[PDB]
Amino acid sequence: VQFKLVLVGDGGTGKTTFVKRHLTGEFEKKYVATLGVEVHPLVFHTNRGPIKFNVWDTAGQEKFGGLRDGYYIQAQCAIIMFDVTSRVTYKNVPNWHRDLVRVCENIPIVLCGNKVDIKDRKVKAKSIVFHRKKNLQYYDISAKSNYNFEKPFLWLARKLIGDPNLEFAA
Amino acid sequence: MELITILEKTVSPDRLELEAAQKFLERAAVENLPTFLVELSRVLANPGNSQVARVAAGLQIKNSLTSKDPDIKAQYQQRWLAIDANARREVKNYVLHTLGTETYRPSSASQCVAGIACAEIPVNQWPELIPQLVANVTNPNSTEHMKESTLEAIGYICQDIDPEQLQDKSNEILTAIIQGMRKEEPSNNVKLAATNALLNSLEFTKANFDKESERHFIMQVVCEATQCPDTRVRVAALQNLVKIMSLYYQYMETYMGPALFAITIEAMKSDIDEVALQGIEFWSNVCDEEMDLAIEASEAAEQGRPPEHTSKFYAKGALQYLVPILTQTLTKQDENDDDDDWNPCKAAGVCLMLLATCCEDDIVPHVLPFIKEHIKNPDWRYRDAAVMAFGCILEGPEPSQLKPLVIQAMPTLIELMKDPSVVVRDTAAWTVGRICELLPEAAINDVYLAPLLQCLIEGLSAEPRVASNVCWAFSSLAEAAYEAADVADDQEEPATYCLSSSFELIVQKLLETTDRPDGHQNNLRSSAYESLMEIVKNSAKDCYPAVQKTTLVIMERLQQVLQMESHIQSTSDRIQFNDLQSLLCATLQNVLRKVQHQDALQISDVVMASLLRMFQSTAGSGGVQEDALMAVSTLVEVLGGEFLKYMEAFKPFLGIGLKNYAEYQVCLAAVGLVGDLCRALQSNIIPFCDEVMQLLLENLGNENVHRSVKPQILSVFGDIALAIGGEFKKYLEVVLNTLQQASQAQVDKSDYDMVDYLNELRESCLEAYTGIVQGLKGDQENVHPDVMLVQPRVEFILSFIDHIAGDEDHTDGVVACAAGLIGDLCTAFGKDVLKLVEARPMIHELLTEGRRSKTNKAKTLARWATKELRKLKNQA
Ligand SMILES: Nc1nc2c(ncn2[C@@H]2O[C@H](COP(=O)(O)OP(=O)(O)OP(=O)(O)O)[C@@H](O)[C@H]2O)c(=O)[nH]1
Ligand SMILES: [Mg+2]
Repeated sequence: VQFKLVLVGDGGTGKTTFVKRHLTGEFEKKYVATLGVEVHPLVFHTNRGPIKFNVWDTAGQEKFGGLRDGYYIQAQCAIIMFDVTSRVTYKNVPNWHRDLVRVCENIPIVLCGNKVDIKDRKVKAKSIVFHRKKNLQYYDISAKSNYNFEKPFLWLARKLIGDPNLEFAA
Repeated sequence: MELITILEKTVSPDRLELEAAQKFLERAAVENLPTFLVELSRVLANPGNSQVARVAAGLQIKNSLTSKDPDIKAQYQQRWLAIDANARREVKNYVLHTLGTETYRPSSASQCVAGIACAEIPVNQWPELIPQLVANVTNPNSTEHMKESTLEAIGYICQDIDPEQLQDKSNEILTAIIQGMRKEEPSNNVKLAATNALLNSLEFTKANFDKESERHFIMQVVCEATQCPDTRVRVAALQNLVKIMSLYYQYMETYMGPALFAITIEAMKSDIDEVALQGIEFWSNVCDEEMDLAIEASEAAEQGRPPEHTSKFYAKGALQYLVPILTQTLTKQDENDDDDDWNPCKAAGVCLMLLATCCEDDIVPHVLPFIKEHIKNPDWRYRDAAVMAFGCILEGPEPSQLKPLVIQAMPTLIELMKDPSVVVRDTAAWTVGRICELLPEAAINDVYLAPLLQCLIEGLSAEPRVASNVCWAFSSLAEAAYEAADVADDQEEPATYCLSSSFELIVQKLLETTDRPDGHQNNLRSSAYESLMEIVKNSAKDCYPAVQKTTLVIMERLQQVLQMESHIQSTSDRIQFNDLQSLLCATLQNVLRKVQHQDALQISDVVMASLLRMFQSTAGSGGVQEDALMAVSTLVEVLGGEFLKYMEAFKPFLGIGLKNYAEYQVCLAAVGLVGDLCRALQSNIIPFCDEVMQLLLENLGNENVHRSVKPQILSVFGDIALAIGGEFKKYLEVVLNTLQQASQAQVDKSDYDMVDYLNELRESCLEAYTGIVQGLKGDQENVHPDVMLVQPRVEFILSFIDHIAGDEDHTDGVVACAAGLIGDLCTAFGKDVLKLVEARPMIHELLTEGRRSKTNKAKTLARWATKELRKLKNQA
């Protein structure tokens, strides 16, 4: 049992870092630009058997976009990740949502405000109102301090399977 | 080979296969655009092709016809316009014939229609698309898929294109939308597509919305569509209502009264999660727009003008029906519910907080009887709803009114901290934390502070979800008591305060909370460390032996972390070891700023030994090398001039940190360490100054460097110059040349991302020049021969600050640093700086702006610069 996930956002807001943190564990510090796309499977164990997410790590830069919207074919779940420390990463969230809904019909989308371990936040939690508008799920996340680093996958597993009584029995 | 094979290859999750397909598509696009686009259009229009290939070809045409960057989008549009008209005509014919042949629920060819239309319509080279779409939608013989695809294409066109192109023929577009949305449509999918198309086109039809009859027709059709038996159509119609109220709030006064209120109240009362969530979000959006209009009206009243838009207070008038419905929905829960589940209960709580912030004291009497009725309800759901409402109404009302209520309810909150229900305990701890945040004087009350502290230190042993808000309440209460301290004192620290009677017990319980094996859950260990750092930062001097014992415990824990380098076995043990390193180093940074100099003198040797061991463990490139640098910086700030003993051993690690530059945070931390070392050591950093200046020169140009790194480098250029005085003349010319090259560069002023970057860069340039002039001028004597080397650079410095003052964005820091630089140049050169300043009239305007500026330091520096200019004017 596995699903297909698309991880979108602006240029290196934390997507590759979050994927690497969840995959192996090590927090990569250098900013390495993603060349087109990265396919990294993530494994989780629940109380109803293990699952797998194929996280399509898309590129947030226009030069290295590659196929761009062509990675959204037959997507089953979506995570829109943006840097809290940069406001323009949040301002492009409706564009990524628009590109998601024009290729995906009825796919649940989870917002993720990444890198909240920084003491000063340019995008406050009050101002994040896009998840309210499109009935989306929002989590405050951080790949460095492990703040809610398993919550979005938990919500996506609960939504796709249909069992709210599902817990990561790690 | 065949294009269909590559188009189907574009979806496989293989890296080499995807790269080969992407390279083939890129080469085909570069080699010959028109034949490639014709082949793509012929592939898309074929119904016999697979769905994946058709959508891939459609997205290929779209992303070869448009892009997110507006300049690249315009370039691609002009490139499409450069194509011969026959190939474009064939592509348009195939794309238009593709509509209605798609069994896919989202239309793929509609994106192609929008992308082609956004280029063709401003040239008016395709004057057949709108009549074709109108005749397709309005034809009763049209199929469901054809109507859906045409409506979706209409919505995409109206969203993507500029509104000043189809303004003349938008009436037929809205007629088609209304015809496709009405109740007589048999298929629900067509209604859903029509509502989504209207949702996209709501920003396009503003000129049509200005007309009264069309606005009335749209409102009537949307209100009719809100009553659809299908759930998704109701959700889409409610979203349309939300966007209408967001965009057209000035025209809802005629329609919200008799029509919208009952529909939205019935949506709120619905047991369906989506419809109730949409109604709650409708009223939350009403509150958001009303508070934005209130902010606008306040700003207009500060300017002595009427506001552009006047709110009519819909939520304030509808509070009487909003509050009981919200509180009734607040009773909907389950025994297994997360905090940020975003159910209608969480939405109702957020909407209650928004209503409180929007309506101030008008929400208190409508929600107090619910609390008084259900504060002792036998069912835990109603007590949970009562305490959640009491927590939510804290922010926004005047705290003087809330003080007797929270004083009365404080014993009940203490009892509910020991409630058998887990959710009631969680919400009670959340309410206590919000009490300590918003109304701090209620928490520090001599009647109930001791049972409150006992309940808090017992809740530190409770579940991690409780203990997170318990420690957050502890930190906020420590801040509140510290601000409530210093009764007379007139000192830098209070002698004693309210938590001094149990500070040792509190810090012991926090240290035991750190060692909880379940501290990984709900970020309990990080929250406990943050609470410990906040309470040791906000502590009095009578608790100092407890601070010293805590520092010794942290040092011993760091030494235990030192002794487990060979204990690294798995990845998800060494990453927790790295997290412990970061937390313990931040804890050391927080506790070392509070300890005395003499007491930290004995522990500084062991601290430096620990940091040197961690640097030896992280000698190769990076590893962490971030928290340890600021730990060394805090140790330097503690010690001062006695740090020079360890400088010889610290030289290679600082050299590695300066040579690395692959991480912006690590380089920034090393740069700040260099600045703090210069401040602490004065002229004792000269033997290392040549090496660190060579490293800074190597990292100066270095075009693959993050934007925030360079201003810090200029700031420590100024710091090094000010620290070493006249010894900077060895590299003064090269530093001045590179600073001139950096200051000559300028970025765009349109996007606001680089506005703060250019402000910080200019502030750092002025700081660097200020430090150079202050170093070369000496400290107490008259003008020096060292500043005569920078004498021809005064003209360029004043030209650069004239160019800065020409820009009108500004901040306080740039004007303050400019005034300091002007004063230093005046004191260093006399009448020449005054004459060159008088040559540029914008400098006086910038100084007047700085005197106008509310920052005390900036105004003081501007006044000092003006005084120096006046003294130079009166000199001769
Ligand atoms: N404070 C903090 N910083 C983070 C965290 N995660 C990532 N960062 C920073 O953000 C950068 C992330 O880079 P990427 O994730 O690769 O950028 P991207 O969004 O994937 O886009 P690409 O450039 O295409 O790879 C890192 O270099 C880190 O410096 C975090 O959890 N906390
Ligand atoms: Mg990336």
